[PDB]
Amino acid sequence: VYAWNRKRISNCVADYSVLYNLAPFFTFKCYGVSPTKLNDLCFTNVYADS
Amino acid sequence: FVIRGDEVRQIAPGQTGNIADYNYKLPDDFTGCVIAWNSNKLDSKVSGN
Repeated sequence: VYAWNRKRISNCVADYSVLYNLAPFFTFKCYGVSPTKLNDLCFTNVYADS
Repeated sequence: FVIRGDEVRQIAPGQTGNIADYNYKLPDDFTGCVIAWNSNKLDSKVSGN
């Protein structure tokens, strides 16, 4: 938390339904969008963090 | 059904995962409950696949 990892990614066709087989207890609390609906919307820019 | 893991907890209207998709699914009303318990020492099978 002292030094974030913010990677402003570029254009791609990354399918958000890839981490569905991640480690157990993978919570998805989308406050504004829907988890299963992240397969048809075209977002402008994604700001990842870590 | 004998589904196991955190996919038991993910059983809900929507929230498509990796197991709950092609194992069991209800219409978008869910007019009922869902009972589940830890059957660790009950159905412990090594080669019961």
